Amino acid sequence: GLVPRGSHMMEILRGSPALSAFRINKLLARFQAANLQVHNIYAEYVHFADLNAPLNDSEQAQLTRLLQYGPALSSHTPAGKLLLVTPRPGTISPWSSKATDIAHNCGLQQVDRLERGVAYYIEASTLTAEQWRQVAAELHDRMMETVFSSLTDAEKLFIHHQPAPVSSVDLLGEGRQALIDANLRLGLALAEDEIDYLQEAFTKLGRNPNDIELYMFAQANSEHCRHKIFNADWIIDGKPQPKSLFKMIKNTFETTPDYVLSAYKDNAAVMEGSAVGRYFADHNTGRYDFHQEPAHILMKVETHNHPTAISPWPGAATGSGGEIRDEGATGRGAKPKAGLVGFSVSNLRIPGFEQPWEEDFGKPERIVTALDIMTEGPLGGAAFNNEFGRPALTGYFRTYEEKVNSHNGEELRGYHKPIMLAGGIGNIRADHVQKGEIVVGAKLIVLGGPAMNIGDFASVQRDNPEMERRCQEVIDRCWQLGDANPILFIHDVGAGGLSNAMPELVSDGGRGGKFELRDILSDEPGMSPLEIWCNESQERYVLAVAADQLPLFDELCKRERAPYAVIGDATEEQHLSLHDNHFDNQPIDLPLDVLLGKTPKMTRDVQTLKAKGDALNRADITIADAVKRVLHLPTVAEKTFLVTIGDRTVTGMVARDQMVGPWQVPVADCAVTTASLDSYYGEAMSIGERAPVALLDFAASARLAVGEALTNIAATQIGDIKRIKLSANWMAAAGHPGEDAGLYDAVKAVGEELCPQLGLTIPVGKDSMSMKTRWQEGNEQREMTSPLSLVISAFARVEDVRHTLTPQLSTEDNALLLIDLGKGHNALGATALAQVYRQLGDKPADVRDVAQLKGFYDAMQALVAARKLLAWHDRSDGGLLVTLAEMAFAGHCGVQVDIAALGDDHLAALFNEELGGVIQVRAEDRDAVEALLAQYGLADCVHYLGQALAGDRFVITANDQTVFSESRTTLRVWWAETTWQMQRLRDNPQCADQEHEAKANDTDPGLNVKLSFDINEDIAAPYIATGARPKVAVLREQGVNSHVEMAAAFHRAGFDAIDVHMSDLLGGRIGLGNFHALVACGGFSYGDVLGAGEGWAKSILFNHRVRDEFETFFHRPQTLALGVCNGCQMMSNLRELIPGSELWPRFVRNHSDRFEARFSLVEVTQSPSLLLQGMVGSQMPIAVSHGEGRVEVRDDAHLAALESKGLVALRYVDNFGKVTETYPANPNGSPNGITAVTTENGRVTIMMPHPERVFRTVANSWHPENWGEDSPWMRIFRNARKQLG
Ligand SMILES: Nc1ncnc2c1ncn2[C@@H]1O[C@H](COP(=O)(O)OP(=O)(O)NP(=O)(O)O)[C@@H](O)[C@H]1O
Ligand SMILES: Nc1ncnc2c1ncn2[C@@H]1O[C@H](COP(=O)(O)OP(=O)(O)O)[C@@H](O)[C@H]1O
Ligand SMILES: [Mg+2]
Ligand SMILES: [Mg+2]
Ligand SMILES: [Mg+2]
Repeated sequence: GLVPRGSHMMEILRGSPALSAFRINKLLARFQAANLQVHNIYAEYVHFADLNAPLNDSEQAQLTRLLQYGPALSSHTPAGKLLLVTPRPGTISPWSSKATDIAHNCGLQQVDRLERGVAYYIEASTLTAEQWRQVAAELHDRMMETVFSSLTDAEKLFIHHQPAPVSSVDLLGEGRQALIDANLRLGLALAEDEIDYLQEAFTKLGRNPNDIELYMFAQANSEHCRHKIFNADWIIDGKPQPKSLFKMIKNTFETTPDYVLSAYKDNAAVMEGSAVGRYFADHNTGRYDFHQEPAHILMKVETHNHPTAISPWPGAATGSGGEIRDEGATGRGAKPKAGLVGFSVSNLRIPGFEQPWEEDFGKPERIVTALDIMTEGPLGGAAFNNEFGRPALTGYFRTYEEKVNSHNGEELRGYHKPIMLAGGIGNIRADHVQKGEIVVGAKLIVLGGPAMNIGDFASVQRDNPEMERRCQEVIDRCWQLGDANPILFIHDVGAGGLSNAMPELVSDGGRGGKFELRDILSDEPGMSPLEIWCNESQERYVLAVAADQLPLFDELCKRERAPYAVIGDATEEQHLSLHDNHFDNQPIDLPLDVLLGKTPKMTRDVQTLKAKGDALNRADITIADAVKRVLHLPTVAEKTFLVTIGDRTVTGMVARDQMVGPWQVPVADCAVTTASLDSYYGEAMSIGERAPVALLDFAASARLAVGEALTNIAATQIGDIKRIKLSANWMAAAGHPGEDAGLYDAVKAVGEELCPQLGLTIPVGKDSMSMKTRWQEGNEQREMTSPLSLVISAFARVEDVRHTLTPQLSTEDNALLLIDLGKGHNALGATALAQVYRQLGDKPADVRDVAQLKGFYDAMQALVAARKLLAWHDRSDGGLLVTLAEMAFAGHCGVQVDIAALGDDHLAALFNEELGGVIQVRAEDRDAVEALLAQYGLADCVHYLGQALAGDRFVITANDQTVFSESRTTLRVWWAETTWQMQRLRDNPQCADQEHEAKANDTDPGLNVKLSFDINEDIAAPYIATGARPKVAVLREQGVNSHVEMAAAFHRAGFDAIDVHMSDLLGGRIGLGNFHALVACGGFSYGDVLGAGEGWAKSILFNHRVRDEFETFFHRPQTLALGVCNGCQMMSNLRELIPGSELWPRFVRNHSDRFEARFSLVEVTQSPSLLLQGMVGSQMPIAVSHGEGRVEVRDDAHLAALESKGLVALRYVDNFGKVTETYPANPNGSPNGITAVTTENGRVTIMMPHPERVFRTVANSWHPENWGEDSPWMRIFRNARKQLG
């Protein structure tokens, strides 16, 4: 590769086989389905290096090297037709950006840009050009990639472009017509009253508006950016209204201002946290230390809906991503702590798993199917959360698509335009909650990555998390500076891009701002001022720093490799200006208010509509078929396929994840994180949502939302109900018949009543008002319309993280006491039973007693505190039957209950979705727990069901009449089928199957322990007592996300953790010659591009000074090096620097071809490892979270030798005890369960699971009842102390 390409040279570098066997097999499988006679097919990755200069031999080889990664699969000689798949031209992909990073960090400056593509070699050769476009169509994403017929054809990808000039709308010379033409041309979606405004304003000035100015205006004054509906004057049925929607939401903050530090004036809301030890690396000493101070909790939840319907992955990625910017940009700087995903789609209709209630209603040719969204969507947001470094600990997933007779007659009600929810929490320093003032002359910086044109087709987003991580560390570095925090005011970049972000900043500071277009970083020179000021690129932040703090900010950013650029100054005169240094002119100039200009307030004059709706027909319904159907509804069925694709262990403060009990059943009601690594205080996240009800009663749906949120979060020690702060996210189809009035009534219901009545606040929200899709099916039009979808996300301050409860039942003497808040209304309308039978029902569940709901909370709070309960699980989708079934799955046992005291309607008793739940109290405690519940007038609601027994019998009785009797393992399996099925079409079929097939063996003993040592014996204490703290280099490369907890572990082990960034070595600041203990940390170094750990390791291996530095470290006679996750792969590529590491394997893509976030069970095997000393023979579970941890040997003899030399320290074992290679007891698929090896002298030990994330007992998903503060994994670190003398 060296063919003529502009002022550059493009080089073609052949790579490794792309599609991993089973995929190719599925490819041809799908080819036959379209009558395409495709015999064989071979995918091969091919790299393209755009060079500005030349590479000498040594450099030419160093490049070919960086480009050898992935699984060592067998190579095929090209045969048949070639079909190259590259990203669409005029687009730079995340792979490219991250991959190109690596090149530069390796001294290859000649490498201008690296881009990758897949080269398909197909053998069918008997198809018409027609049949070929089809073959092509099956090989790329029409929304992101494009096919080429020649490898050389990829030159079009690196075509340089000239900066396009700014154009101007001729108002003065053409009249108002010009505003009309430009309105359609540029598609500004401007209303009459607004074109009027612009018309006048520009005549007052006396010059033509510049397309850029006009577009910026369009953005700043759009329904989304101004939230016009939510601030309109209302008129319901001829009677005008008093408050708007927002004012009614604002009501909850006027009535319950308690614990709120910031609300309705930032990117998020902030409430009071607790007095914990904030751990971070000191700025001067470069040493992690605990800072005993208040750590406050901020919360936010956003909705990236439409862009998700177009291109799912980008949709969800930039969903979590946007929310994370808000969090980070909250106040004067904060740190995201955890997060919650959420989805709402139409019927899946999984091929060969077509459910009884599913009926194809067609869909717009221009969007993607519900199943597609549910395959690519989850992977996108998960991709971002994982790369970035925040655990996704709770959420929801709902499907609904039915031809239901609702409020506007009979229509199609679903989610063809999906709800893509992404929100979470964070911790903010006390003295930072408030934005500082922007002093005149403040440097207006843009912290983030180079812009590209992103905001038809322009709904296809881009995601580069590793860029946001870098930015996050820069935020961090800043708030960590205590009072020296340079960020006077930070804000996030989102819609409208900078053309809204920057003005918005200077305005929230009562300033103006003169900017310079050519100072802004951009990866596409060809852009126009409009395109550079209004492009909605990702991973960007805006902030203002005092001029004399610029040196510090620069040095901080550089060290983190997070780019930034000063683009303007703060002016005293309210006035925005954009100077172009290339076209020597000024694209923007106008008084600030001219933009923030207003016309009439919206006024919606609507009418009410209440669905008549007929009572549920019971012809096909039978208790038995009901149970079988419900357990098959996506909204109810096990969600393993959304839980495990996203990390739930990072930060090492995950006290309560989705997985519950020894059997890891994903039935956790809320998520609980510890506020610090040295405390038992924390935060709690729950999610309330019941959108179908809105198709029968708008107020009910809204109320039930707050209800479930509460019932889901109740089994957590919080105290005063006023500690819970709600975020209301409103999804609706404004304009659709009656939905409008229904919205107002529902908002009134929670805003002006339910919430204020309980003591609940709503400091954060967001609103989507177009949840309906219109398209052409036949010669007639079809419309899919969403119900009033309110999604309440609850956030609270946990008092004692140790007292949280889960659904895991106990076999000891017990009582299953039902707390029916429905007061026996047992409604069946708008339920899972109804949906599953293609109906809407008669009357839906509703919050019956406002006082009892709080009574329920106070009651539960009392018990949680007193430790009277053994288990908890609220009632929602699928009612009591599903709540009891799950508790039986979670506890892997049986239930013997009786539902006679619940009424004759046994169907309604088991499937009523009324508020409430089931508590499992010890037997000897029944009376007292019943008496307490009585004190809160709840005595009328409580009913005794029965007990939980050891077994497989799930029996529900009614006196002496067996209402339903089945095997708990049979149900446990049906419920899982939905997730089993998704995994099949997404992950490796073999794995999806093995995981599902193992759920069938009732003899699964679940996670169980064995301890070769005393996990409570602190063999470090003697050294800690001398006060001498050995220094340990806690190594991190750009992209790493663990480190903080890793330091906290060595720290507890008596060490003195130091923050050492790779830049710290390459820049010369720090030297390894001073450390005796090194540690490569986990994360997504360079986003894993060019291979996980690869770019990180090769960045060392290439630079001679740093190379030497490291080798001289391992060779020294007194060192110790550790390498958890990511940092395990990094070191494994430094075999050439580490003594005693010849037999070491290479870590590659997991067999399942999917990231695995699991709590897997390992066995400590014999090995030289000094880090694992005295733990040999032990068996405890560990935090497994990686997508490239599979061991790979050259051949049998290699593994044969590796085993034989005994370099294996950790192996996976099934819950029985034997070493297994079966999924997912052995997640990655490593031979003989290997996930850790060592050196011959045991001084260096690399592994894959995270011993750091679980050094605290409370951070283990499940763990034996009697464990202390420390977990068995703490030992590793204490070993490093001892060992180091
Ligand atoms: N309908 C609403 N109900 C409650 N709070 C709201 C609502 N709309 C907005 N807010 C809050 O008021 C503030 C600003 O609205 P906003 O349009 O959300 O900018 P943003 O969320 O900070 N950043 P971005 O998502 O990039 O536009 C935020 O703190 C919101 O959480
Ligand atoms: N989209 C999602 N992403 C991650 N976890 C999810 C998602 N949807 C549901 N979950 C998790 O699945 C579990 C069960 O979901 P669900 O039955 O809706 O819970 P609940 O009954 O509490 O409403 C919970 O632990 C929840 O956090
Ligand atoms: Mg739910
Ligand atoms: Mg629940
Ligand atoms: Mg549920």
